[PDB]
Amino acid sequence: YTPFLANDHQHIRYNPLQDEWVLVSAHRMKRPWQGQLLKTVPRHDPLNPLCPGAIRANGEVNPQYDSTFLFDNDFPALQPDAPSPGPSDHPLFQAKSARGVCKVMCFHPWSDVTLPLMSVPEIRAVVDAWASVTEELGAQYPWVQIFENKGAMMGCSNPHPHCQVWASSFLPDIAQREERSQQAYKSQHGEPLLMEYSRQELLRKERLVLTSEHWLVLVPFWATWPYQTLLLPRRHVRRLPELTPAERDDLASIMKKLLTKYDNLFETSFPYSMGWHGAPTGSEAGANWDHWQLHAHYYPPLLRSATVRKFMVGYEMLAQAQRDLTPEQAAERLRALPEVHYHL
Amino acid sequence: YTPFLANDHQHIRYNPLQDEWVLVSAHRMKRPWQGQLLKTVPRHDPLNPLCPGAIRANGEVNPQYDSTFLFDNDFPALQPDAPSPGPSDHPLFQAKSARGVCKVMCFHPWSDVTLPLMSVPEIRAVVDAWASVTEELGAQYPWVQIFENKGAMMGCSNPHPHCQVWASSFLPDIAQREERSQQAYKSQHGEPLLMEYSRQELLRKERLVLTSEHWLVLVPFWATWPYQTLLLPRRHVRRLPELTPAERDDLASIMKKLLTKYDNLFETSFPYSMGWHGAPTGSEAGANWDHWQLHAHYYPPLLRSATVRKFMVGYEMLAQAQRDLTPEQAAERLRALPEVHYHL
Ligand SMILES: *P(=O)(O)OC[C@H]1O[C@@H](N2CCC(=O)NC2=O)[C@H](O)[C@@H]1O
Ligand SMILES: *P(=O)(O)OC[C@H]1O[C@@H](N2CCC(=O)NC2=O)[C@H](O)[C@@H]1O
Ligand SMILES: [Zn+2]
Ligand SMILES: [Zn+2]
Repeated sequence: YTPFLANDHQHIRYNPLQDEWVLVSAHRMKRPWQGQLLKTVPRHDPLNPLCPGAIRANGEVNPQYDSTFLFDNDFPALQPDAPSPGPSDHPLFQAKSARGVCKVMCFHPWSDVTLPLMSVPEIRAVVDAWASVTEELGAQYPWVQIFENKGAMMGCSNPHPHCQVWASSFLPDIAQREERSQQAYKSQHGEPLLMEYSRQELLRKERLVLTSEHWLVLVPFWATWPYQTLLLPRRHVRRLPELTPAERDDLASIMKKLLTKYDNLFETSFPYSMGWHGAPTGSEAGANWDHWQLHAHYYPPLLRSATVRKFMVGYEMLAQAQRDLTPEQAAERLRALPEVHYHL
Repeated sequence: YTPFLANDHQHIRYNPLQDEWVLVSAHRMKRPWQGQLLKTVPRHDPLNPLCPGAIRANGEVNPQYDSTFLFDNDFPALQPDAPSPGPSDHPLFQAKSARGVCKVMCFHPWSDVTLPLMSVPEIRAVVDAWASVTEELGAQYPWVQIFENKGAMMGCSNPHPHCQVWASSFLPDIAQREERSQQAYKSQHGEPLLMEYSRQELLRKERLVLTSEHWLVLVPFWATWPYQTLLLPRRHVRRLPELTPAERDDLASIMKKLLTKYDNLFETSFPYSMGWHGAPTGSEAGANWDHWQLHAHYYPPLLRSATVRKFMVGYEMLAQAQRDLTPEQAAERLRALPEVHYHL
């Protein structure tokens, strides 16, 4: 193999998983006309409705929980209402009925911890809870979407460590795109798309970030956010509950290392959105889904410092995604960072 | 016809132009844990490289221009380099060579004006310049993308009134999606997609914002940003240079009214990204493009006030777009706003 060189002022790269192209402008500079107060988080606040013992907006009191805690969102985007007909059927005005369940999942009872500061056993409890909620809601819904939205820069105003889980009657757009691409690849090549992608990136080396006995982390060839990563198991695994105890402990360990590297990059608590994608569940869960491979995406906004971010606007809203930093530059910088968390 | 009622806690709506679905959660509330210095802009600053008479980063001096001014971006995402082979051809590592031209276009020589504060003749000069650059760059490139990125909230640090123009050797992803959908609709129905959409929204009324002799503005059925609009001509028109003098004056007038309504909504200078989509140009410009209809999109982030915005993150990055405010609520509020600009 040969490295992918930065020998042009612009080229385009393909995302085969979601079927889109990215414009890459290597070595492009910036000369902005003008440039672009963190109060300490108490360990317990009785007025924070994610804390043990606190009152929520529906009037219920949280228990004195030990590790994770799951509850129904009091302001939910989806609710388990009775089936009903589709409210509109004209070619240009198409609408369908929908239903679902939205949960909040606290990671830990203390508000002043984040995942990279938690111990490996504390993170294993999070992994076990992710598997449990996927089993439970997947019995009734074809798509269960676990996601974490971390930091004020992502619009998250409550600093307590947590994620959300939205299960839906419909397969969302991105899940449909990943179903189509993975199915077509397996029919043509006889192997799952992301198993072959893992094999090739291990041989090419230059986009790897971390490797462990059971997992790897890399910056995808087609990444759109500056320090975006992809996390996936080395074994062929369709859904999160299939992970063995050893695979779950190793996932907790490699997540701790990745998220500590992310905090060390600009010596700040690193914001992002992330989530998990696995084979659809629901009434067709027993069908053939061998084309699927479980994986997680991380989409972080920071670009050059704790204050200098990427804005996905303008040409990226009217035409297609664009980046300056190459994926090979990003991965090189991430590999070099220590796994010991910085201290002020 | 009958209004589209807000009678459920959730449903999904289809975008037939870009082929995607949106989750709509009518009447959903928010209870955030915590909540979410504008210096005066001088009319002329010799150190602002968009002003008449100022020195730019390449050392050249801007002329004393009268209305619009066009120049090559000194930090360009695309450059007109010599054709070259594609740097990679494996199924999972696909890349193609690319080339193009990036311009900056100042709207006016004074830095302390924005479009809604400009006169109708001043805005007509902008329309004429948009037509001219589309003709000129479309002779060599199949896609010319005009876009305006307005406001610090969109990452624009230079407050001088301006847009950008990026012409590319490739057809970008969104243009390919709109080519596919418009072509399929015309083959099946015998009329252009957006001409039929205009006809139906004029009959249904409830998503209209402004109507004039030659144009209309509406909130699309499938809109994703809170006060998103679509602007298009009433006549079937494939590309911007085809607009007649009367159509160009009327475009200047209706843009002034829309952007003044937008500023009046939260009594602030309203941020957004916008741009124009028309039939592809370049070497195939003479082929049959009757399925196309010229149009512009506006994508603004503000939701409830000058400080409270929508974040397209989390579930929207991992699954699909989601909104609380309905398109019918948004359009109703926009219709009621005065066309006289507010004053502090
Ligand atoms: P993260 O910030 O991603 O999610 C926290 C969620 O908690 C919901 N809340 C807040 C307050 C309350 O009393 N009940 C509740 O469910 C909030 O809407 C966020 O989605
Ligand atoms: P808007 O803020 O959308 O675009 C302004 C563009 O101007 C470019 N500049 C800035 C300074 C300079 O000396 N030359 C130049 O081309 C800047 O990169 C923005 O894209
Ligand atoms: Zn995925
Ligand atoms: Zn369009």
